[PDB]
Amino acid sequence: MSIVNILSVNVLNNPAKFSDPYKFEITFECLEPLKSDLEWKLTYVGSATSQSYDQILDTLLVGPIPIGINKFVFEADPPNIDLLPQLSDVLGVTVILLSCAYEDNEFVRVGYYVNNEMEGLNLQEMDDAEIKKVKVDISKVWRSILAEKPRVTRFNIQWD
Amino acid sequence: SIVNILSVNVLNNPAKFSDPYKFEITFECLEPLKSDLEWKLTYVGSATSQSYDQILDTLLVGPIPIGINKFVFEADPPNIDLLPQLSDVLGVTVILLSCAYEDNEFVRVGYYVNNEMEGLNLQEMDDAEIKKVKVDISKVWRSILAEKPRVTRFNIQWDN
Amino acid sequence: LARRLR
Repeated sequence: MSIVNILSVNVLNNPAKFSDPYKFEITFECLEPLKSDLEWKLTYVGSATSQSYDQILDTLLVGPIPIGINKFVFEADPPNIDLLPQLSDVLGVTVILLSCAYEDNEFVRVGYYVNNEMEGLNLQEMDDAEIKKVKVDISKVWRSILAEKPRVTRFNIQWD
Repeated sequence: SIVNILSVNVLNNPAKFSDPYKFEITFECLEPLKSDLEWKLTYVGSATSQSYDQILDTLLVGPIPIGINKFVFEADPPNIDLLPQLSDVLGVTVILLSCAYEDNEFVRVGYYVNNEMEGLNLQEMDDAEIKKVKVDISKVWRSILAEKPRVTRFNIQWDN
Repeated sequence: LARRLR
């Protein structure tokens, strides 16, 4: 993925409330001029088994991209909880994927595990039925992104 | 006002009814601003009520530098699914481009839009014929009257 | 300039 290289990714606000927007401070380098914008995306992955529970949180277009170091903050909306079979689906470990595409071709993806806990509950002491049925106050749910262990994947693309 | 709109150009005009809108917007920002600008395009389907307004898209843009800024706001076309008859898209309708800061609208630019269908002359049809004619949306063209904007400005608080 | 659609 030769023209754009991500140098650094920092989560500004961590841990945070589940409903707090995500803030990712991203530094990259642009080695050569580009015709088009970079398209950044953040994806919430709600189930580890299937993709049915993926939500695209926001997509940010940035350009024009100058040569050299670029830094910006990607603020993204929180996940929607309206469609879940139960609110406790937000609890425990979920995943968020930060990715960037050029002309609709993804060239990098940075994935993170995220721990999610609710004030007053210890999920390790609860059985599966208890977890399914517990009343979740979303206002008391905190996420903590495991930002020191990114999974980084790079995809060769065509650029210009 | 910290923000003054200098120019609005419709890039693709005339266009098919279903083609996304492209508004190229130049503005000046006169002082630093903490927050993004929130741009919105609203389709106004009826001259008598707001019942047929559609918010086509809302775009957050920022952070905003001092001086001249220029960008393209590409917005979805109107949804036709809910209309009592498809001929409601024909004839003159309205489009409103607006910007807000921290949820307070500070400028609105309105345009009349002519809409015609290949093969039909609406001036020769009585009202019942217009109501009943079979509309092929793929033959419907819009023409935004973009040299005659109605411009309204509202005082807001900014970062004061 | 960064642009985010709602």
